[PDB]
Amino acid sequence: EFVPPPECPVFEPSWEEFTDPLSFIGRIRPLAEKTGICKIRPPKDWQPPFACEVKSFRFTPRVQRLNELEAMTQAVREYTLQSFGEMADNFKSDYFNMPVHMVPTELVEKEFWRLVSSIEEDVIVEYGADISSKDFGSGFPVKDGRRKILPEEEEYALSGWNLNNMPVLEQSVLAHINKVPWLYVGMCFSSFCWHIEDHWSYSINYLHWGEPKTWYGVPSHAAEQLEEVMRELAPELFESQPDLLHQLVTIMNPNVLMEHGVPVYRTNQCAGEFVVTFPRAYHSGFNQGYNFAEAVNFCT
Ligand SMILES: O=C(Cc1ccc(Cl)cc1)Nc1cnccc1C(=O)O
Ligand SMILES: [Mn+2]
Repeated sequence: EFVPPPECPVFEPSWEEFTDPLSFIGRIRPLAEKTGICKIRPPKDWQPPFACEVKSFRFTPRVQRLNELEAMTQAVREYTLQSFGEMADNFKSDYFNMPVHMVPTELVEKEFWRLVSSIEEDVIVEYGADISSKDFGSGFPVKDGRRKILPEEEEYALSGWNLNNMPVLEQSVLAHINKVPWLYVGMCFSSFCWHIEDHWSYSINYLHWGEPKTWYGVPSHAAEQLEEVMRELAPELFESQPDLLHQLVTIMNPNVLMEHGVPVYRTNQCAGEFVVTFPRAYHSGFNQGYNFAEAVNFCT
């Protein structure tokens, strides 16, 4: 069965270290760049409110067939946050015959990877992925006037760890001659396959609420090693595809990469925790259950 990769670094900055995100990320870089991904737990008393327009939040999530690649050899339906959560919890509790909170993270992980390569069982899930923060607002409070902000929430609207306040403009000559966070509503086994960011950007990811998001990361020094294993083992029909298209179907069990000598690290990102991905650090992951994440690419 699946062997969990080693854990990536977790940082628990003090209030002093927590003052500036770019400064803190710059300081942890000698360790974190060697693991590709890292997790950051804010101080216990840092608790932003959840600020999306819940009454009107509606979406049609994409359908994900876990074993679609293995198989080489359902209409979109609309939910609210509440109705998606009812569906997601019923799915997971039915699947494991247990209350959702009682399912060990290790068992979801082992079952996910078994299903990805199974030919006898076809499991299909749904992912509310790539929902713009413009549609119903960010999960963080923002001082744009669309939604009321209480006085005790203003510090979160102004915080450098609010994803809407991260720097996003890349330096370039074209910038002289001449982006908002995205949201992800997860359910058990919804997933994202191996990729890096456009422009080799950093990314930062915050889990507002719900069950954990499980991540795998590869440090940038091993990016070419990973791409070589993909070439060798990915289906030939997709082998000639440009990376921007191949990344839509680059699903690969971390143990396969590990057997080929690619360093892989894992983490369970829990509610209230951040994950940072370093430049050119391949990453992939899946959701343990019903949850809500926000992510943005930022530059240093
Ligand atoms: O990219 C996606 C969404 C997605 C896009 C296309 C397909 Cl085919 C599947 C999934 N998500 C992520 C990308 N990076 C970090 C984290 C995530 C996340 O889901 O938490
Ligand atoms: Mn990404």
